[PDB]
Amino acid sequence: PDRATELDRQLAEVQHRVKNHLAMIVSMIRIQSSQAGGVGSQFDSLSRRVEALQLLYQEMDIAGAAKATDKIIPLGAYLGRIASAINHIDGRGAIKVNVQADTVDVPVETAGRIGLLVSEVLTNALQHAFSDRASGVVQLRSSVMSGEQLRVTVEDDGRGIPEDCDWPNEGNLGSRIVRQLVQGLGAELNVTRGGTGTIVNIDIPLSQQKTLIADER
Ligand SMILES: Nc1ncnc2c1ncn2[C@@H]1O[C@H](COP(=O)(O)OP(=O)(O)NP(=O)(O)O)[C@@H](O)[C@H]1O
Ligand SMILES: [Mg+2]
Repeated sequence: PDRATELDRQLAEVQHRVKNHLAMIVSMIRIQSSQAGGVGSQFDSLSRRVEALQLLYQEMDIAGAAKATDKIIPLGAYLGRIASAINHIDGRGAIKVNVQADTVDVPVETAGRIGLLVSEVLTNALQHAFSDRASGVVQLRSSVMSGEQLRVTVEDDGRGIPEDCDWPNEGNLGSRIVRQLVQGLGAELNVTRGGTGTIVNIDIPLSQQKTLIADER
């Protein structure tokens, strides 16, 4: 409310370095922020999505300018700060959140897509997986494998995604975000259900990111 124009300036700087669905997504977030004008943003996932984009802006600011295809964003650092914010706000006693992120530099567009992705899925774990549970575990992993394949995992031991619900093909706004960003990353998403929990795995080709980013231009 005192940072409205500054927040908007940051989200615009992000917006003007990205494209396609991602750029659109940032555009929406910018508008919705101003409408509430604060705060205004905390009662739903808006605050969370703003924070993912601000944390990304901070990484860009530190990294300086470079070609859209240049690997300049430290993903592990960025995902760690997303995860920390989420467990701090949306966490709860008796719920353990482990975080294991590899050191890897990626392009801005790649980071933004993955960051929002992790925000969506991880929030989902803490918000939904433990409704009726007294204790739980969430694990976030980000592992570089062979052939520049990055695997991002979010694991619950909680309640499980309802069977009728075929997330992320079905769901609320979060599910639509996830499907778009996965597509923009050239990635593959998979989900595993049950009362033993929800396991989400996104396989991302970091080798193909340069190609994706330049095709958008
Ligand atoms: N880890 C999980 N464990 C249990 N249920 C889940 C989990 N993730 C998602 N769900 C369920 O799937 C639904 C769809 O989630 P989603 O598409 O992200 O929308 P949402 O989280 O409800 N609202 P939004 O803030 O926009 O994401 C949720 O409402 C939950 O009922
Ligand atoms: Mg959600």
